[PDB]
Amino acid sequence: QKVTQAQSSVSMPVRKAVTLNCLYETSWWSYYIFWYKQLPSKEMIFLIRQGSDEQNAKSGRYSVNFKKAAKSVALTISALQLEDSAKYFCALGEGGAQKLVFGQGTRLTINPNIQNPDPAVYQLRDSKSSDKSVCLFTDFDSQTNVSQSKDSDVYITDKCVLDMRSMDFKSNSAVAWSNKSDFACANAFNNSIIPEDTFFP
Amino acid sequence: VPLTEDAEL
Amino acid sequence: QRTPKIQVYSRHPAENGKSNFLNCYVSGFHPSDIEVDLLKNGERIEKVEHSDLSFSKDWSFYLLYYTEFTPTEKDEYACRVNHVTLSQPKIVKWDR
Amino acid sequence: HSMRYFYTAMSRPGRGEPRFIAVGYVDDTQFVRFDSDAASPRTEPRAPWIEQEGPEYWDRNTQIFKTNTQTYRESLRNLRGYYNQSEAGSHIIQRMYGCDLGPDGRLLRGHDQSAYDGKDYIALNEDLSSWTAADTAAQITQRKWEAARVAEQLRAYLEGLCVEWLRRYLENGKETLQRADPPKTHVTHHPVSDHEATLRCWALGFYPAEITLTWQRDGEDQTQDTELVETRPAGDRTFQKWAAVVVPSGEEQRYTCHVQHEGLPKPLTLRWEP
Amino acid sequence: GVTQTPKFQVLKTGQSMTLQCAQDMNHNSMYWYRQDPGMGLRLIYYSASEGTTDKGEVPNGYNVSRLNKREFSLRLESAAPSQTSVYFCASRTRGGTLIEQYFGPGTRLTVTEDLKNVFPPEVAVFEPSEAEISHTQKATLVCLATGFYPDHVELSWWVNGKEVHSGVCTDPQPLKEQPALNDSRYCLSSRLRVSATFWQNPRNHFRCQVQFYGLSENDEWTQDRAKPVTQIVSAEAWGRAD
Repeated sequence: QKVTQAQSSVSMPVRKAVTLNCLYETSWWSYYIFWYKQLPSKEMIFLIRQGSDEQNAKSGRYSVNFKKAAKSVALTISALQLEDSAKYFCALGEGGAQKLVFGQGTRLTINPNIQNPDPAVYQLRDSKSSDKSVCLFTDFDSQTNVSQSKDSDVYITDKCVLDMRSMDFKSNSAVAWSNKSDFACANAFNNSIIPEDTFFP
Repeated sequence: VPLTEDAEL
Repeated sequence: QRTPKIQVYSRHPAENGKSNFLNCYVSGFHPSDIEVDLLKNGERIEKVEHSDLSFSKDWSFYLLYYTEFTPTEKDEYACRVNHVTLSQPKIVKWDR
Repeated sequence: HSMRYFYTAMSRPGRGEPRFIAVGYVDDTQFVRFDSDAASPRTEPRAPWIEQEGPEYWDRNTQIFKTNTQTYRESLRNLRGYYNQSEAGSHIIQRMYGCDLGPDGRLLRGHDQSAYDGKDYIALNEDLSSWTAADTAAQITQRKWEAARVAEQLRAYLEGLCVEWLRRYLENGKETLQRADPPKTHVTHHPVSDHEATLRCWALGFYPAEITLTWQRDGEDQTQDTELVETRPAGDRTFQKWAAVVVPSGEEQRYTCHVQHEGLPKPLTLRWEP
Repeated sequence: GVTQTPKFQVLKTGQSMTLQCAQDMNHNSMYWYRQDPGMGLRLIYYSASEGTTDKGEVPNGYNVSRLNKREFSLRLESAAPSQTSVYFCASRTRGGTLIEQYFGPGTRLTVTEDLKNVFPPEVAVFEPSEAEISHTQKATLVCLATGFYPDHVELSWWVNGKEVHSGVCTDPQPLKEQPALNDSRYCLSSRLRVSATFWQNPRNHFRCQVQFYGLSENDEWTQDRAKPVTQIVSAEAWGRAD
């Protein structure tokens, strides 16, 4: 790669800082580096620009550590918010044309501080319109990672963070479902390392 | 080398 | 609009029979369109070259027009300049 | 030492799109040119030492100047609008910019000025952080350039890329750029009356162009009485100049021509020697 | 800013399609890029201003046209599966330091060998567990949208007359239901969590709404099943105290 981001996926707690690495190669004597983030909608949002002839860029909670001789332009995001979860891209624009060369991006996941973990797997109520059974793994601490199913007719989503703003309450969850008659929530997440204290009602 | 990019007046 | 100043001169001290360069330096003019010919006995010289358009700190333009020549005793050289500030071309003889 | 680029953009309604010409100098040595009216316009070298640069140098300079050709078309249109001018008239934008090199090898002074129809239009101030607009129209440009942070862009260029490449060129062309050629000098004498004569002091083949040619009478500068011609190119990258005074016949021995030039070990003092 | 249409498109192999872009920022420099799944953006064409397209710089399979200062079009002349991508237009100012490119919202374009691969989602809402309500005094609804192709959906939750965001999480990426297949159908899940007291009131109305982008009503369709047109598929639930 002509622009290389070193991390493919990073996780960090709220209120901490994170550094995302980017290295580039160019023989142009004049260029810029730009950092963008991409939302789930695919929207591309400009964050901060670093010119080849300028000192380290800073813009609000974003800063670039421009090591020009090393062609390194790591982004640091301070005071992380849950809204910072996104895929971050480093892009090089050379010379006058500014034909951007992109890194492949880094997925950044900002994890809530789950003060009172209550890991549980619940079976949700069936839909009269659906033949599926649905299982919800929820309220676990942010150190828990959710893995895909070992069974091809069982589907498991990645963990998602929701924020009940009226109650100032955040929680993690993942969903599993299947058509199979022998599908049980007690075994839905057997593929994951789940907390020893997970509640199975 | 010249200025890499000019602005419109 | 600024009218051109004109100097007509050789690159080296002129010696009859010795190859040299004949220069017509036009400066101090604005706008940039200008016609400059070097003349040998009143006739336009072909194969006359000129410098790239540039200008001075007061924004007025200057150009050097030149040709290789071999001065003699009787051959007369001159520079003919026309510019929007001139009602007729100005002819400036080479004062050797 | 200095580096300068000189840009000229000329509209010509009815006889083609606007023409853009660029020339670059180190000190008084032109080293590049570009002219949008060529068949396939390209940046070209105008001194041998710039030809140490590789083919990418020429392609990249050509990209920049081709883009400038388009941007100055838009600038010409914008200024016509600012002044409510007809589309039928021809107009000219000029720009000169670049850096002066200090003794430590960093920026001594930066420069950037533009003109419209041969008159001051806007200039970057010496602090490289603010503009001087010549009139109301140029204040439109100033507000746009303040929002766009053009001064920051120019300041970085002048303190950075400009001085970096000026030093590179000075080293690559050291043998011609960093050696002064002293003037060859003489004094001539010609009667203009029964009672007066012209003394003319010549300085030929010198580089760089900066020179001081002065006539003294009894050791006193004759500035207001001295005819000085504009310094002029010889065509071989050196320069020529002369200074003349009309003096009373019999006073010639009181007059001395003084020549100061970087190429001279000591200033010269010259007299007419019949 | 920069606008683009259409935001979503499905094509059959061999079909042609023109993507439109416009910017109202007085920019001259405009760009077309494409982004394949999991990758960065790659340049297709840079248009420095109005003028004639340099066809030697247009990649095979595309036609590019700068229509005027604002408008810029990219055409897929004979679509191939390899051209499945998100197509972004961008523009920027020249001069000064603020030269970052502004991106349009993108055209999510999927090319399939056969339109019989196109399916709208089935959408169902799964109601909160009694065990969750008694353990936490909170109530999570789950919406599942399954079996859709292409992955061109927008999911929203509506509660009592308003599209809501608080208490919601939707998967940031759909999952492939059959990862080994190029035209695999997709699924997407979303959660809406409310207080137990809000869920337990049968006067409260919750709806999961999925806008799907597929065929046009004018398109030819010779399969027996219903034409998989662009459409909204929804599922709902009302609160309950039992």
